[PDB]
Amino acid sequence: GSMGEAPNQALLRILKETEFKKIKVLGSGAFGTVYKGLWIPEGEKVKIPVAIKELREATSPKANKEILDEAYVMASVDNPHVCRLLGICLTSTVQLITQLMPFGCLLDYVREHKDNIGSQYLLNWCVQIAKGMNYLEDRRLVHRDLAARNVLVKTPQHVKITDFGLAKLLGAEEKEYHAEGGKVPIKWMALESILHRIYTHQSDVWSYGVTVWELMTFGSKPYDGIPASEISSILEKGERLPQPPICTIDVYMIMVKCWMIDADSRPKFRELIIEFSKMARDPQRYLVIQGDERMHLDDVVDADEYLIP
Ligand SMILES: COCC[C@H]1CNC(=O)c2c1[nH]c(-c1ccncc1F)c2Nc1cccc(Cl)c1OC
Ligand SMILES: [Cl-]
Repeated sequence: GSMGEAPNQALLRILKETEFKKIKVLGSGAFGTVYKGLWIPEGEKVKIPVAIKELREATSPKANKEILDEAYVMASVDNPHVCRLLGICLTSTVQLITQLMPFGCLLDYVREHKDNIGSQYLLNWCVQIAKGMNYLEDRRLVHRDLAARNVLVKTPQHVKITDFGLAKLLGAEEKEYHAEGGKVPIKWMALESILHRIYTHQSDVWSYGVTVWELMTFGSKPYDGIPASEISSILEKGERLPQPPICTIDVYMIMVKCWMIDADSRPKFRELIIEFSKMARDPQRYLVIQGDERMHLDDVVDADEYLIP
């Protein structure tokens, strides 16, 4: 239509290599390498636990291009349920720096605490992920990699969406991103994304549906044992992930609506906030979980208390 673009006045913060003490590697995979460490901003009397991400690519130019694309997207994002970029470090391979999420990724968390996770926790996570995704939709950001492995656990009551490696900014009243044939996790992708490389907020809703399924199955692998090359044909025949045992029809119906062929028929993130919030008020009416009732979960400053103008 006629709507233009406003200036992006986000501040990119450059942090000195020498203000960081890497304690340990947290993990390595397709995301690159993530380290744990401690940030001590020279001027203040403050110590801030951080995570540090480097990419692992064929050459340094490619790695630096892709990591600065991810810094660009994240610099502009400020929500309690989305990872906040604290800054970058201009080592040879550029690094991103964020607040340390000490419990790690929600996929491993639910697998590790499977016998201790009640309905209140599971519905509250679904609410928080939908809030984060609704925020990204309002910023015209399509994440394109929403999965339980890309949700981090600050505390059992507080999760954040991470990994902006595939994220794209839509122009004002632009509806779609058309991709150019890089690797994309097929078992979390909308059917139009597999067939036509079209990505929308409504394709992120499909991924949200698979993420909820991963949580409600305590971290099962979707389409377990099925090769990626068969998923397209399975979806086109009308097959979907099965109803998790703990799920009432109310919860499974939400997941199924996320996996409808008509992208505009799928729920909006703003509707998923309302639905999961309603269910979180009476959690044992919506999820039927064995032993639900009887299971619990220096100058060091939390980065959410260290605010940068
Ligand atoms: C070892 O983690 C495996 C999942 C991996 C998958 N993909 C990620 O992107 C990521 C992962 N862990 C963490 C992470 C964060 C905060 N605390 C702990 C952690 F592990 C991630 N974010 C991250 C890390 C460092 C800097 C920035 Cl700007 C980050 O946000 C994009
Ligand atoms: Cl994967």
